[PDB]
Amino acid sequence: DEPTSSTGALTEFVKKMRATARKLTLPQGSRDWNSMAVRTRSYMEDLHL
Amino acid sequence: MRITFNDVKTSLGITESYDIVNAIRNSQGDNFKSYVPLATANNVAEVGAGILINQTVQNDFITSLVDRIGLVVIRQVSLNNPLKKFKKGQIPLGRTIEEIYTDITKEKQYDAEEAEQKVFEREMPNVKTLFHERNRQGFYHQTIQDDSLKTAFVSWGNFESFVSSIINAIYNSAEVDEYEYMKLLVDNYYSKGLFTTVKIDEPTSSTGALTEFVKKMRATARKLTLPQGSRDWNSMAVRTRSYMEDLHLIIDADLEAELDVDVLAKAFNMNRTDFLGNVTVIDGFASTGLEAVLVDKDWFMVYDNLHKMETVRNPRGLYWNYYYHVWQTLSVSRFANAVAFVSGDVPAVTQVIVSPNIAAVKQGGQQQFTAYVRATNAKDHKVVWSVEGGSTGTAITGDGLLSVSGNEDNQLTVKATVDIGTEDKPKLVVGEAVVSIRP
Repeated sequence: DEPTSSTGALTEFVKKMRATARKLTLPQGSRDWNSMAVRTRSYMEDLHL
Repeated sequence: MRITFNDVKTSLGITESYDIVNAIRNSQGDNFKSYVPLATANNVAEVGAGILINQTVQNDFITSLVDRIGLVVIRQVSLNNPLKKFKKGQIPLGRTIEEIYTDITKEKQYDAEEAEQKVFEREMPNVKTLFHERNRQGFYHQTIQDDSLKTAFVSWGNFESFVSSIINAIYNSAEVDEYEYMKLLVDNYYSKGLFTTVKIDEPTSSTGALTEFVKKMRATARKLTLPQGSRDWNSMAVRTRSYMEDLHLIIDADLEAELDVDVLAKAFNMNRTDFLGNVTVIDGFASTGLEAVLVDKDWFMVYDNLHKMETVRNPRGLYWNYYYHVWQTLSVSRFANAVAFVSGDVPAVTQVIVSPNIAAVKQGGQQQFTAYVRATNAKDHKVVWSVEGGSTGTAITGDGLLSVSGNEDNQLTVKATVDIGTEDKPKLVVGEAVVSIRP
């Protein structure tokens, strides 16, 4: 919604970012995070925000 | 020689909000009932405040005798300025100091066809120079009459202490004036809109208080520290960067107290929310809205030329004269980042900067000008270009292209104007540049 609107919004943004980062590097991979829809996997040390 | 004073009242220059004696006497059952049992309260009220210009008083027992002085105490103070760390070395010879900066260029795309007849064309480098001059020359003069002063004391220790008090006071005055001049530098810099102003009194959250100002300061410090630099934090609008170790934050006592009470108290890990620069504390600023000033180590350009003392003696009048001469140059650099954190009401646009301040063109040449508007709000303002040279045939285009008529001879002034007020009541901020004619 708005990270600067309230402290709850910042916490929700942090929650969403952490969840997305955790599910990006799942060992089985996923095809929900790229424009080519290919089953691929990322690594925690190769993720830049 | 006999100086005397008559009928001097105990209450000389006091304006009482209320009469303590009357308040004690009346108002039964009030908070003043505690002083009712005190029998000798009127004398305490009359005398305890202090007496200026005393007179000889006879004791009550024998009228002939006179009450004498019981104790004599001498008060002495020592003062120094906390901004002395911001000075540089001394320059013994010369008066003017030059400062030169070179900005960056602009990119052009690759065009082989266009590159046929532009091999030997010129692209003037962007350079900017500014000058500082000596502007402070003062002296402090004090006289001492030992023989005429000997009659006011009965002990050599007190006499010598009082004598040395004047010598101490001379240097105390020197330090105080130096601190006041250094503060005046910042005040004058703010008075001309040369600071990059940041408002810290507009939280965007439902509960944005107690953190908005510190968030703004941390964000501004990081933006200054950013490696790629920016043109938005200096009054010369040149692309430059600063460093975290060279950032000094002059803070107000009220704002430091606010920080310590609010942020640093009810928050663990104070290293994650403390200030980022080197904090220096002063007793507030003379400006209405000024709260904090973030500058670079190179912002200050204070130098000292002379610091000396000379004494002379008048033997006919039997006294000594001391002169303390201080010569200094006080200046600031426009090429360094300078942010002013302000918590009041400020104008929408504080200044307009024309990139080439000084130019020299021929009678048939053309010049390009760039206008940078320093605005305190997200609103975008439009500049209006004008030329006040006078000669016909000279006009400036809306984008900032100035053309010179074939036959003319006079200095030209180029103005970029921004209107921030309402209708039928103009409020104009004007940035000016000067142009000379080569032939």
